[PDB]
Amino acid sequence: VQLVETGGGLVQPGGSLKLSCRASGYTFSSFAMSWVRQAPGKGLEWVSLINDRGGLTFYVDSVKGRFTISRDNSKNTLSLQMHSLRDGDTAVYYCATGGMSSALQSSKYYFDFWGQGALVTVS
Amino acid sequence: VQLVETGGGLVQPGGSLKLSCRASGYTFSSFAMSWVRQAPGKGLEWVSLINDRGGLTFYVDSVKGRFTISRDNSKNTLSLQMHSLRDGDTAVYYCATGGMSSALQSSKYYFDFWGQGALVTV
Amino acid sequence: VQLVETGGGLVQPGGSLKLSCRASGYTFSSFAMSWVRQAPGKGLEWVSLINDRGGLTFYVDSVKGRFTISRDNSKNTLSLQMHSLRDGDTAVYYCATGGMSSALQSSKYYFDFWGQGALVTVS
Amino acid sequence: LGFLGAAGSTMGAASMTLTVQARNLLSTVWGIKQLQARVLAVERYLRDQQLLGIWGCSGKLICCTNVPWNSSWSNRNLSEIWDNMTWLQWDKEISNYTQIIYGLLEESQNQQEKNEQDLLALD
Amino acid sequence: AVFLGFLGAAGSTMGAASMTLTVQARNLLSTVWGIKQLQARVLAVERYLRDQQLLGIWGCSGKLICCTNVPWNSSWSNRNLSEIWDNMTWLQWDKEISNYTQIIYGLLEESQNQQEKNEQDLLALD
Amino acid sequence: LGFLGAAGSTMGAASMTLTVQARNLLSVWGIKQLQARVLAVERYLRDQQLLGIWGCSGKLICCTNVPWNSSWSNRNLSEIWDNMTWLQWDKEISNYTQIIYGLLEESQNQQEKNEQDLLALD
Amino acid sequence: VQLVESGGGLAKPGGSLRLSCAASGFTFSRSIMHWVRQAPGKGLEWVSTINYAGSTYYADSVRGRFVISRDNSKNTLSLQMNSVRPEDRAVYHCAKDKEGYYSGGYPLWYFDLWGPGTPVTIS
Amino acid sequence: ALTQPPSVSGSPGQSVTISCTGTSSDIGSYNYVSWYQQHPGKAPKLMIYDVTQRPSGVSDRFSGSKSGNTASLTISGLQADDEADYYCSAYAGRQTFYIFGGGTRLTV
Amino acid sequence: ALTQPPSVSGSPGQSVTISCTGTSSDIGSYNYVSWYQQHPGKAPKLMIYDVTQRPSGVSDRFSGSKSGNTASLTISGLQADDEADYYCSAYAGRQTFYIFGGGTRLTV
Amino acid sequence: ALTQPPSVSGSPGQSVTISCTGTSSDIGSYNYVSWYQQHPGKAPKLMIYDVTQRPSGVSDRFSGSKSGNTASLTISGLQADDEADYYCSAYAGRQTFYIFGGGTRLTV
Ligand SMILES: *[C@@H]1O[C@H](CO)[C@@H](O[C@@H]2O[C@H](CO)[C@@H](O)[C@H](O)[C@H]2NC(C)=O)[C@H](O)[C@H]1NC(C)=O
Ligand SMILES: *[C@@H]1O[C@H](CO)[C@@H](O)[C@H](O)[C@H]1NC(C)=O
Ligand SMILES: *[C@@H]1O[C@H](CO)[C@@H](O)[C@H](O)[C@H]1NC(C)=O
Ligand SMILES: *[C@@H]1O[C@H](CO)[C@@H](O)[C@H](O)[C@H]1NC(C)=O
Ligand SMILES: *[C@@H]1O[C@H](CO)[C@@H](O)[C@H](O)[C@H]1NC(C)=O
Ligand SMILES: *[C@@H]1O[C@H](CO)[C@@H](O)[C@H](O)[C@H]1NC(C)=O
Ligand SMILES: *[C@@H]1O[C@H](CO)[C@@H](O)[C@H](O)[C@H]1NC(C)=O
Ligand SMILES: *[C@@H]1O[C@H](CO)[C@@H](O)[C@H](O)[C@H]1NC(C)=O
Ligand SMILES: *[C@@H]1O[C@H](CO)[C@@H](O)[C@H](O)[C@H]1NC(C)=O
Ligand SMILES: *[C@@H]1O[C@H](CO)[C@@H](O)[C@H](O)[C@H]1NC(C)=O
Repeated sequence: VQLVETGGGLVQPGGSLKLSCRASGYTFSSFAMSWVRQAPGKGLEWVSLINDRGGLTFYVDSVKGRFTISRDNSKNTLSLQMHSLRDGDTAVYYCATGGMSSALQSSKYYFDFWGQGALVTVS
Repeated sequence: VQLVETGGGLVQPGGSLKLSCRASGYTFSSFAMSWVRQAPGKGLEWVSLINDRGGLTFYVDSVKGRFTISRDNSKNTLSLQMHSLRDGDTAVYYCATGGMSSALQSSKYYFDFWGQGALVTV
Repeated sequence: VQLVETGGGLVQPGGSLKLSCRASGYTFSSFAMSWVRQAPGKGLEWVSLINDRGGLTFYVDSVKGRFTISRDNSKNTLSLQMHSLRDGDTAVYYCATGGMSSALQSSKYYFDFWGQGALVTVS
Repeated sequence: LGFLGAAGSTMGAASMTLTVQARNLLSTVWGIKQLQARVLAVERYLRDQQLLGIWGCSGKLICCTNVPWNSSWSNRNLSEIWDNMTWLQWDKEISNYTQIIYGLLEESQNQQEKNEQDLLALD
Repeated sequence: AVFLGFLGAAGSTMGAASMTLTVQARNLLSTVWGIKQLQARVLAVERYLRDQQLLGIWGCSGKLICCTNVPWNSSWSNRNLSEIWDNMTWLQWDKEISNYTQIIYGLLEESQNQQEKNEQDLLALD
Repeated sequence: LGFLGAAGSTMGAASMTLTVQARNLLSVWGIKQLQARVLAVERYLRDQQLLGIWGCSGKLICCTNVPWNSSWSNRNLSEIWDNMTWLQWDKEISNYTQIIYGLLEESQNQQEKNEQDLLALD
Repeated sequence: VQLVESGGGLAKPGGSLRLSCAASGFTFSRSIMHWVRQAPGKGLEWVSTINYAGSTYYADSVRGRFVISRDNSKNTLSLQMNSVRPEDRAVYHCAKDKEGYYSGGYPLWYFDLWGPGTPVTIS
Repeated sequence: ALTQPPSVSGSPGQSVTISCTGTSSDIGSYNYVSWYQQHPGKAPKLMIYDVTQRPSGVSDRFSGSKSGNTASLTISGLQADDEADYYCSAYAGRQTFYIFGGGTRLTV
Repeated sequence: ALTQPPSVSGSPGQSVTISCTGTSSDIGSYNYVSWYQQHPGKAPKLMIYDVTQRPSGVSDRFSGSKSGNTASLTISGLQADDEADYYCSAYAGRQTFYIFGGGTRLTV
Repeated sequence: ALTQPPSVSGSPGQSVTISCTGTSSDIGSYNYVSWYQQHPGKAPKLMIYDVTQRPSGVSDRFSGSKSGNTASLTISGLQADDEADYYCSAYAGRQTFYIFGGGTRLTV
């Protein structure tokens, strides 16, 4: 399994940045996807979760009104649209597989497959 | 269109006071109404909203357990019953037409007409 | 009516106690039951309420995630399980009867029977 | 207690066996009569379901309403209805007022109520 | 009488006629000579159940007025709310929208409740 | 795709066509059709009555508060939803179907509705 | 519980007249109100009605000429009589409908309460 | 909590009033303000329920009332055996169920 | 509350803008940002409703717009009679129906 | 966030543990406390899922446990290649999905 994340690495405060990560080696539509970020000097913080179909999205309060998580199961693509980026949002972002599962699947309250990551600087 | 508040004056902290508003020049029962508070030295603050029929009432969180908004469409009267008035509630209270509409009407998320305002001192 | 608590009275902070209460002189299954706590130097505080059947339980916010109220209508026994007891939980606990009624009964928003409150010390 | 076993029970006790009666509402010479019996059973079942639909009680055996009880319909207290009366006696008592209550359930709720929900879900 | 007021709002505007939904609902259900009567009674039952099944499929079971998550397409009708609810009756509306009724019903099934129930299955899951 | 098209599909994939099967349950040579129509209606209503008394009225997928007993089937979710069809499941648990129905009647209506009846006052 | 008419009087064969009617003892918001006229040589004739929802019904002889309206805030019923003709001479009475079984606003036409009436003369 | 005056006093035979002041949601919204009499070392006994109702077995001397957001317990014919900590208890709703006041010692 | 710059000004006959800054849940999500003109001692008058609409009776010197999470009002052709406190009001959903900004004093 | 001890350390072939203590809602209410191993410059790897379960490809040296509201990762047979930042992650509920602790820098 491999997830390759691309997107810009530097935006001005108040700007807008989209990240997108392609997954291979597994069926994309069978797993929920999450975004997790790590500030350069801090630990991991969960940012967002999308289900396997894409109709249900959840966000950490600090970004709930600013970030949009979406997926396209026909292209095996996960993306995050970030508006109104704040100074507190500088971090390496990772796409990860898991965080939830459907009611017909075993519980998956963990992140199993992690991507390469991308560093986003706001300045 | 004319809206006239006919409210109270000075009330002690912890007391209660009811404000009334009379409407004329339009069909009262056709429009939603609201109360908007303005402290003597501050800007405008929305306090409560009632629909055109009077069955649905909404309040700002700071007054949800203290204020009651009601409307009698047979008397063209809007009223706000305030209980346990605190020091943070001294203000001019304006009644206004607009702020909501039915699902079969165009949106009216604005306050179309305003009265002159009752002065409530706690 | 006779209500007798048979629970314990001394726990260390962070420990857990279970207070049972026996009732007689009335039909147990016909009345809702409550626990009311009184600190040694304070007045009365409502802690929990259970309906007459036992399916609906309510708690005061200060104990909502720590205490469990349950009732066995075959053995005429009420009990309160208190986990993670705090120093603030030292009190006499009364297994008072009342606090709510079913929709088919008159409204019992009062505690009509009290008795032999258990004294619980956390220290 | 089986079908209608609670008929002699008080209204309160009888209200916990509603499914027992509900399950028994659906299930040349002797041929025609059998078909007529089947059609009649279906029509009467659906007439009751249609009324439950109109009152906003679809899919429920116990349905709470927004219509207040008028003391002219009956001035009895709950302890004299649910605890000391049967449903047959109650039906005998509420006969002249059944159509008034049904008309009020039809008008005061699930008509005005649905318009109110239609407006509340608007915002 | 149950018949009283039946279709009285037929010439009223769509808004006003929406306040009488129980009046037109309560009157929908109630030898070869004998067979003809049984067919009429069975048909009334079948039509009632088909409409209730459609309400179930759309997530509108037990409701007289049901809000959905299907956007209105201007290709179906480009009239505004005043033109539809205040200046038009339900017969005129039906005549205008009958060409799009099956499209709308298809969307009510395909575009929402099949997805809404599968999502609710996953929200009660957590 | 189509009526019973998912019959050979897994339970998971087959759960997406519930309306495809549900919409086909309602719809000499004279009395046979009348009896066929009455039979279709009675079978439909018996299933709808079961859904009603379980608190599942108006739903094709209905979640409950009845825990699954491993004595009914000890398979995990992968071997039920992804590696099994509904015909196989129906065969596997037919012996426990009435037990499940009884539990659904008891806890999903008789207890739940009285609890809701009490929560509407407190 | 009374109805008091005003307005009326003399008008030209192609002029207009306004009639008013004040309600006193009932709730002028749930009532269906009707203008009925009595010509000296014909007897009582129903003219028009307005229900509590604001929908109006007219007699064939006056439809297109008369407008019936209500203002709940003044407990007042009124009739705008346009293009009055010689056959319109009558005493005009306002009347309130007996409340019956819920009909969705459809009138019963049983005139529970009548006013004294106001004379209208066309010449 | 509800507010009650501490140390209400009086001499035998006189009447006394123990007030209990709450907010719009605790007392002003519901007629469910019960009163309890707790002697030192014993469990509270119910004296008043609803607003003006009295349990059987409780003397006529104990009479409750309400005005506005203030409840009051009037004890006429005060006896030497009435020395107790008196409490008011109001029903506030289904989120916060019961609110108790402090104790009022009837210093007889 | 919404953020507005105080003490906006310009010369007679010129144009000015008044900014209203909110969050994505306030201005960005809803196209219901109205503007009011309040003369001291008087009730506010509705000047702009929706993002771009004017009430009848309001002159064409007033206009509004929105960009991202910032809404603004533009006055073109300032008159001596335009000295007033201007407010923005945004619809912010079902939990918080209306949020007003601070008053902006306009001087000419 | 969860509280994990920082700058823990051990030596080759010995056992070390990393604790992670949370609230009754975050850890005490759900048996879903996973552990991750992040080498500097690389994305975190899943080491433990659920309280005690291991992903395929992870050796038996990494073993999870929980007692009360505290989770623990035991690394037995410590290797030089185990130097990494270790994180705990707990499922908190529907309103808050995942809560992470601070990183634990494990040295050898
Ligand atoms: C029948 O049509 C009339 C004429 O449009 C309707 O009444 C008019 O429209 C509304 C009420 O619908 C009122 O505001 C007007 O004053 C009415 N004018 C006239 C001249 O009637 C009436 O409501 C309709 N009635 C029904 C039962 O549909
Ligand atoms: C009949 O009445 C007796 C008491 O007289 C009661 O115990 C019994 O339960 C009643 N029967 C039913 C079916 O309720
Ligand atoms: C109900 O009313 C009856 C009739 O007066 C009375 O005897 C009985 O005591 C009352 N019960 C309750 C609980 O109020
Ligand atoms: C209905 O009224 C009649 C008298 O008109 C009366 O005899 C009868 O008992 C009433 N029905 C009841 C009380 O159910
Ligand atoms: C509306 O319908 C037309 C065809 O009538 C279709 O091409 C278009 O995509 C539809 N648009 C929306 C928003 O549904
Ligand atoms: C609706 O369209 C009509 C055109 O027939 C127009 O006259 C009317 O002003 C419009 N109303 C609204 C609210 O858009
Ligand atoms: C509906 O379609 C038919 C053709 O099938 C057309 O003749 C008719 O004008 C259409 N009506 C409406 C209201 O679109
Ligand atoms: C039939 O089985 C094959 C093999 O597993 C599978 O690919 C296909 O989707 C199945 N089709 C249906 C309709 O079950
Ligand atoms: C499961 O069913 C068995 C019998 O089949 C029964 O003995 C057991 O108590 C049941 N357990 C649960 C948890 O329902
Ligand atoms: C469930 O059990 C089967 C045994 O037949 C096993 O092969 C399968 O891997 C299990 N599924 C999961 C998700 O553990």
